[PDB]
Amino acid sequence: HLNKCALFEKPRMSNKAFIIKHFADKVEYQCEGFLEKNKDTVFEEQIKVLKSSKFKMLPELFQDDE
Amino acid sequence: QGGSPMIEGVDDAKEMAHTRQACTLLGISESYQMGIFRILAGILHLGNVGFASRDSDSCTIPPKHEPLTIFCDLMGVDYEEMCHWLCHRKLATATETYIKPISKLQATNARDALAKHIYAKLFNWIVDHVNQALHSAVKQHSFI
Repeated sequence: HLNKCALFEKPRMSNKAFIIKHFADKVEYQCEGFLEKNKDTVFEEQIKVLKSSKFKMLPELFQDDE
Repeated sequence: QGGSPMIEGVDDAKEMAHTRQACTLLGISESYQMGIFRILAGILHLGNVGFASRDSDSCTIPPKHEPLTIFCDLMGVDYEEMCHWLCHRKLATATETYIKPISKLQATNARDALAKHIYAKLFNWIVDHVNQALHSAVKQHSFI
């Protein structure tokens, strides 16, 4: 960011947060949950194993139609 | 977790009455509802799984863990395979694929992610069934 625009603000007191300015309102977001929610650890091999689960509808739930 | 399981002025049994009535009206048979309830019960029972960590990197679910057995029975799936894959993970490198046990906290996070993904898939499946119920063979000139 490097203070490119007033839309982004740097909170001095906390280095684990960032203040984003919107035309509607400016609000500060905490950084703790962003990485935790964004990253979901799923393996393709685990996807295959779950497809191999004995539930007769579970592969149907995991089925992709394309 | 919330500490307030009941909602003031809200009866859950009548809400099941409305839910079943609506699903039957839109064409969903009671078998699909019963399977959804089985999945919900399985997720609820899986939420009670306790993990014994051998060390930081490796952990194994305690043997003959009743919550996991009940989860597998409600899912109609094998117990040992689910136990192995909830205590270990398959890591595929650039040339080799091996099996390595997971961290206990990471095991709990993976179980939570599995429950969330199953719930989301069930929700999407219900949505798709509602769609096919609501889909019109006649072409839509427009829509709102």
